[PDB]
Amino acid sequence: ERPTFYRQELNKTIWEVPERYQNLSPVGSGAYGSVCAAFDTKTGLRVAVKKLSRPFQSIIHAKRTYRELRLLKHMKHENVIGLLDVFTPARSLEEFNDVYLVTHLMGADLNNIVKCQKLTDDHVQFLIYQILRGLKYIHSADIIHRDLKPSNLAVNEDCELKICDFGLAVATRWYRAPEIMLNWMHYNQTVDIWSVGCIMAELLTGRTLFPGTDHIDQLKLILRLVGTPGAELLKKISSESARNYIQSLTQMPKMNFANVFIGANPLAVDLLEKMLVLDSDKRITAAQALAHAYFAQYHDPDDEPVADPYDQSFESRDLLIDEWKSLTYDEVISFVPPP
Ligand SMILES: CCCCCCCCO[C@@H]1O[C@H](CO)[C@@H](O)[C@H](O)[C@H]1O
Repeated sequence: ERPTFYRQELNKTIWEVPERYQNLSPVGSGAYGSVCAAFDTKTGLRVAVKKLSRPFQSIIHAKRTYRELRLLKHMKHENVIGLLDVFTPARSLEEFNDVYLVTHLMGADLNNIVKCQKLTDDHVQFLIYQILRGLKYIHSADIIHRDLKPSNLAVNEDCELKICDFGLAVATRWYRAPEIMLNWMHYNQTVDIWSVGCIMAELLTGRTLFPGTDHIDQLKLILRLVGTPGAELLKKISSESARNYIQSLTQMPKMNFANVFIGANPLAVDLLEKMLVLDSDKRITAAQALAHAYFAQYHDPDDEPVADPYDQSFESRDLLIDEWKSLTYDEVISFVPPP
């Protein structure tokens, strides 16, 4: 039943992994934990193996460990990072102290693609299509990503793409929706559509759309493009101080995006106009965007699947270290690899 493990001292720690994984080599350390590239001798795939850092050091670490494992076990979609394997060298709950995750090693991210390469329109369509397809799936599980940016988009050779998080793929601020920088505290899923808009603009032009030096500059750059809030939007702002400030602003009109994205496909410009709207209620959804004529060559309504509902009820629970550890052990033990 149980595999044979082998011991190895790497970044600065012991790696104990099943002997099916060969030729470990470090590719990234820090707040994620710690990650090695490896060859999965069973499947002939290159994989990434992540050893979680200090997984059960405190209540908060332990709950984070649980959260990450639960999320990754749920995602079963071609355009979202998934779990190939999860294991521990421990034989029982009493000795359970280390957790390793195994995912595909896609060989790069969209940062590396963006300015080593000037993208054709067909290839922009393909990249954004795959983002939106993965996002439809994530949103259907009632999950919001909140941090979509090029370094969270893994890409291989053929520019097949997966949405990532937890380090498994310069400034994050550049892709954030305005309402996050205003500390809104209720978010629509379409915060993620704003970020897609920013990413798409950049694939088209080869430049960051809103390269703010800080959150205030970032907002200034955004308003110059989309204009200052209209009355219809102002009706939905409950914060007195935010209304006051916005009202102090000298009004500016929406720019016509055709004048900004010069020479882009007219359909891409249209789609951009529908993503980069200040009012989150009026942004196109991932589902609706898939059907936009810009993606006519890739869209198939019968092959854009949705997710099973994801039980987030644990986020509201306050438990002990050993309880979060036990729940995590349960999830390791119940793991079933994909085909
Ligand atoms: C500088 C002005 C920035 C205004 C940002 C406007 C965000 C508008 O989007 C708002 O998002 C909220 C939360 O997702 C929703 O509850 C509101 O109904 C919606 O209007």
